[PDB]
Amino acid sequence: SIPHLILELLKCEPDEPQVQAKIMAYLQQEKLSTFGLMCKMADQTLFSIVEWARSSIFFRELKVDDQMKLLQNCWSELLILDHIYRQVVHGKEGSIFLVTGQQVDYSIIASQAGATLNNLMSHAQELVAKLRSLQFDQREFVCLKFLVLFSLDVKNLENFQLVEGVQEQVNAALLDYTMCNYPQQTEKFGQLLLRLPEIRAISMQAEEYLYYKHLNGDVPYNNLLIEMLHA
Amino acid sequence: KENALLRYLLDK
Ligand SMILES: CCC/C=C(\CCC)C1=C(c2ccccc2)[C@]2(Nc3ccccc3)CCC[C@@H]2C1
Repeated sequence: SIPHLILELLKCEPDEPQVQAKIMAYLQQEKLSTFGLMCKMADQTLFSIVEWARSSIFFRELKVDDQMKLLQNCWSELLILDHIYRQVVHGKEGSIFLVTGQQVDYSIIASQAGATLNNLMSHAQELVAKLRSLQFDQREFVCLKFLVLFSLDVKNLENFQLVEGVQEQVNAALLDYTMCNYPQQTEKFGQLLLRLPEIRAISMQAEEYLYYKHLNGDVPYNNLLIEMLHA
Repeated sequence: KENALLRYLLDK
C-alpha cells in the first residue's frame, strides 16, 4: 500500500507525454552545439518544473515570495533529480534519454565536453547506477522531489511552519513506504536520503560550470535558465 | 530574491 500523503503527491505529477511533446515541438520550431542543445533542454524543462511546483499541493499555499525562495534554492537539484530518474526508468547502457524522448549516445555528448562537464555527467550516471541498484521507484521519486523543494536550509521564509511540516511528513511517509514495500532492503530509506547531498553537490558544481560558460559566451540565448543562474 | 520573470511564471 501507498500512504495517503504519497498518493496526494502523485496526483500533482505532470502528464509526461504532454510535456515531452511540448518541449520537442518548441525545439523543432527553434546553429546549436550539443552543449547548446543541453542548455535548451534545461531551459525548457525549467518552465515545466515551475508549472509543476506552482500547481502542487502545499506549494500552492505559499505566497509568491516564499515560492521564489524555495525554487531559487533547488531549481538545479530538481533538474538533476528529474534527469537521473529519467535515466533510471528509460535509460540503458551508454545512452542518455532526454526530456523530448530523444535518445543520444553517451559519447556523442561526453567526447565533445571538457573535464568538468565529463566529471559531472559521470557523477550523475553513478547516481543513476546507485538508484537502479536500490530499485528506486516513482513513489520514492516524487517524495524526493518534495524533499528537495521544501528545504530546511532556506532562510527568511514567511510560512516556515508549512515548509518544515511538509519536509517532516514527506520524510515520515517515505520511511513508512520503504519499510512496507521493500522490507528486504532494511536501510533503503537512509540510502535514498544519502543521495540528496550528492545531488546538491553536483547541482552546485553544475551551476558554477554553467555560470562560467555564460561568462565565456557559450550558453545560447535564453530567458529562464539565465535568470535562475543568477538566483 | 527578486526575479521578475520567475515571479511572473508563478503568478500567471
Ligand atoms: C544547472 C543545470 C543542471 C543540469 C544539468 C547538468 C548536469 C551535468 C543537466 C543537463 C545539462 C548538461 C550539459 C549542459 C547543460 C545541461 C542535462 N543533460 C545531461 C546529459 C547527460 C548527463 C547529464 C545531464 C540537460 C537537461 C537535463 C540534464 C541535467
